[PDB]
Amino acid sequence: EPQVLCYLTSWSSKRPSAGRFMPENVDPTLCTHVIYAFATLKDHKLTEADEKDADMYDKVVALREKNPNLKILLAIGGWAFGSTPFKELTSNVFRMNQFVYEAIEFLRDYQFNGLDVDWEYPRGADDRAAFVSLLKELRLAFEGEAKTSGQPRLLLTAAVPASFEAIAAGYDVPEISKYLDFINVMTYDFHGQWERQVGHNSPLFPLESATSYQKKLTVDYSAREWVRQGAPKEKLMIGMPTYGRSFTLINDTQFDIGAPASGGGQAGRFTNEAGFMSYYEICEFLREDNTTLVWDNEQMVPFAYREDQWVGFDDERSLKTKMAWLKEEGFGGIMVWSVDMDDFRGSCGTGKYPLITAMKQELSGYKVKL
Ligand SMILES: CC(=O)N[C@@H]1[C@@H](O)[C@H](O[C@@H]2O[C@H](CO)[C@@H](O[C@@H]3O[C@H](CO)[C@@H](O)[C@H](O)[C@H]3NC(C)=O)[C@H](O)[C@H]2NC(C)=O)[C@@H](CO)O[C@H]1O
Ligand SMILES: *[C@@H]1O[C@H](CO)[C@@H](O)[C@H](O)[C@H]1NC(C)=O
Ligand SMILES: *[C@@H]1O[C@H](CO)[C@@H](O)[C@H](O)[C@H]1NC(C)=O
Repeated sequence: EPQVLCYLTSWSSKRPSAGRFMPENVDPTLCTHVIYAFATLKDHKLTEADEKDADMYDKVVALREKNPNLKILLAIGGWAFGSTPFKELTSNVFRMNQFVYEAIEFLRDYQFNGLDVDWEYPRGADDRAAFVSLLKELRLAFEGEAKTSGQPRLLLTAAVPASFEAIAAGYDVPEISKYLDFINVMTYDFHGQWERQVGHNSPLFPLESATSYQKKLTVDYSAREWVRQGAPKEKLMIGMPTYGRSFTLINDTQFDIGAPASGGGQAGRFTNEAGFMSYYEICEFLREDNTTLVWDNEQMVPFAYREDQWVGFDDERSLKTKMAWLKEEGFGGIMVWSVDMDDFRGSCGTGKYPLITAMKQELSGYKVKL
């Protein structure tokens, strides 16, 4: 019963040419869940982020028409949304409750199967209580609307950080575990353009030369920290990135992990954002000349460089390494960010969706059990 929850970003539809991804481009046998990102809050009511999104919701739903057991969720929050929107929504019980009863109306109207909360991030005691308070009302009201209607309950999931620091600052793990259906651990962005050193986006294990703090910034330690803090293993969906984090090298000579960088590398031609790159953009970069491909046998992930350009990413191999690890640890499934940044056009040379397909064939036959 391993679950595969795939985030679909709404702004990928605004990509230039080949890059452009519509809910039509989703393979409905790929994932078990499709999470649309993101909605927004307007006057503390779950609402559309643009009037162009309303029809988008309709087409990400009715993917069920090609796979009737596929679940379609709406995600709110995100890295850009911030905290302040949730801090406010969460200051009076009437504001909260009303958001809940009406989000239910909003979701049931679009035929959504549930809601994903991506508050990034709660910090501090009062924030912790609010996050529990919110997920509690949502879950308990979903359980109630299941009673009072004649329908199967709406799902409640949440995206949560990987950092052991972030876990402690804003997450009552035993409590949110009780009310959440799935716990989507964002096990990526360990390193990026916000640093002046070259580091990998999502390393499974650490370098043996790493400090004891750096040894905690891995997929392995973060997932096991959540377990350590009381997260049930069958609810833990470990995040798998279909993107890499790119760097501009201060020096073309130093390309090893830890090499100085001045910032993010050249933006991808489609994603239009430095320091990051989609997988179909990675393959492009790999087919350049004098582009070197390295495999980190300690961290069990690849990275590539050309001239001053450095990128660390996940391929078919590293992700399969991660599925082997995930099954040995006994986690309930995976979470993907994002489906629209995997090679959905099979232009890397491999098949369509090489990354998510690689993880899927490796999770085949697997049953969650302790
Ligand atoms: C569950 C999860 O992964 N959540 C986090 C994500 O929110 C985050 O993805 C980043 O999301 C922001 C929005 O929060 C993206 O900004 C968008 O950037 C595009 C192009 O860069 C820009 O046109 C848009 O204005 C903006 N979106 C909107 C509509 O606001 C950002 O690019 C996303 N990054 C990636 C890699 O997809 C990622 C990682 O930052 O994962 C979690 O952090
Ligand atoms: C790049 O690094 C090497 C050492 O690895 C150093 O000797 C060289 O001077 C650096 N490049 C420049 C332009 O300084
Ligand atoms: C890049 O330069 C190195 C020599 O430093 C060479 O080994 C390699 O073949 C070149 N090209 C590629 C595609 O790796």
